Amino acid sequence: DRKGGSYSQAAGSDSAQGS
Amino acid sequence: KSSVIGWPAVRERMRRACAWLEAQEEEEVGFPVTPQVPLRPMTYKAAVDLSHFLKEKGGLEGLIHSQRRQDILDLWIYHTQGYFPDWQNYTPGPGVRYPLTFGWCYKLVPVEPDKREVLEWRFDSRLAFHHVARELHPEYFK
Amino acid sequence: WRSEGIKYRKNEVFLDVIEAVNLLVSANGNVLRSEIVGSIKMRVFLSGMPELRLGLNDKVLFDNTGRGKSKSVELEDVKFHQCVRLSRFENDRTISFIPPDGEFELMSYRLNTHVKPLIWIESVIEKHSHSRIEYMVKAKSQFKRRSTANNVEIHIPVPNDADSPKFKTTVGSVKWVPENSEIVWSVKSFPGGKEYLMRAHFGLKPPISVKFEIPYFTTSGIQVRYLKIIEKSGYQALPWVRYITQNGDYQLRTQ
Repeated sequence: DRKGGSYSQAAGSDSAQGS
Repeated sequence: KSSVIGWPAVRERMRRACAWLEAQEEEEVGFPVTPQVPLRPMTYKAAVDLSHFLKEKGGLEGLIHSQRRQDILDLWIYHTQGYFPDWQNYTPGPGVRYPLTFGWCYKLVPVEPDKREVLEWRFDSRLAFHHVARELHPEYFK
Repeated sequence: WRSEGIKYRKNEVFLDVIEAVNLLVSANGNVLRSEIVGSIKMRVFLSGMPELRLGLNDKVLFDNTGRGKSKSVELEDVKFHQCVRLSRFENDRTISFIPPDGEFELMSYRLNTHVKPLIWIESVIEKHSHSRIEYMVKAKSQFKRRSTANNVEIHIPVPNDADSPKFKTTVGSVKWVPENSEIVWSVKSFPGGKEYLMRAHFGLKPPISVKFEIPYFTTSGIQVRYLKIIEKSGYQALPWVRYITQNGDYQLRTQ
């Protein structure tokens, strides 16, 4: 509903591998 | 958590997985994203939790690992729980293949009498406290 | 670039991942050029003097990390905004930087693909010399049904002397632009996996070009997996992210 669309929140680390 | 109980439909599919031809699908281009939904890498907590739901309800244990089967799992988790499907990688053979994702309590063990090498998913809670992949290969980590 | 003493009531970062689809289709219906040219564009609002890291799903990075067997993006002609440390990218694939304040562009990349063009256009053309001309064009959206292009504009050349335009179309709107010797078919909202038809004739060589935007989409599969922020103070900071595809240079040849 905004602009080029709405943002999604992103993660802060590669929890997949360490962190 | 009950949609976490659309797992039988996934497990079902996970199983059973002058010449005939594959029906090539018509491909649609691109990689859509659903609008506000957060996508993150798999987490220790989720991997542990997922692990356990799986060992309970069954179907993963000693099922035979092919990448085709692997992938149906990953997409399932990607679509329902929003974790990028890069986490279910394992350490290379030959041998037992170890999770690269700390918290994922399944490893790939080879097997002979029932039949490169063939493997099956097998549950190990020790994988939860001992990051075997990292010490086998710190090269992959940091 | 960075200076000291910056301060916000709320610490956040936004990333716009923007991909621009290049196309050249020869008159025959065969593809000369298919290319994605992307950039990552950032609005930064971060107090103090933080330290950023950008995880992408980067084929190499995955290959070196035992994650190779995963779906990735093998991404060419990579070039970085200044503040990015390369010594780290060179060895690690790590994207490491102290970001400027607010709007700036973090990186650019290129891709090659032969893959169905997002929007396909066939125009058939019947000309009766010195008498009249007819246009039957069909626009077809070849991307996922559940996505939707916006503000799609199709530009087709008509002859610098044609007159008396007439057209019909089930979806959208067609107009004459004499000054550019073109007709312009504009569909405001264009769902994927669809075929639309517009008819035009007049009376009595540059390519058909289209313009479109697709939110919540990429053609490359590029994921921004995470963005790490370190600042000395216990810092509560949130990154935000969107993907946008758009046309850049997209043309069907005509003759």
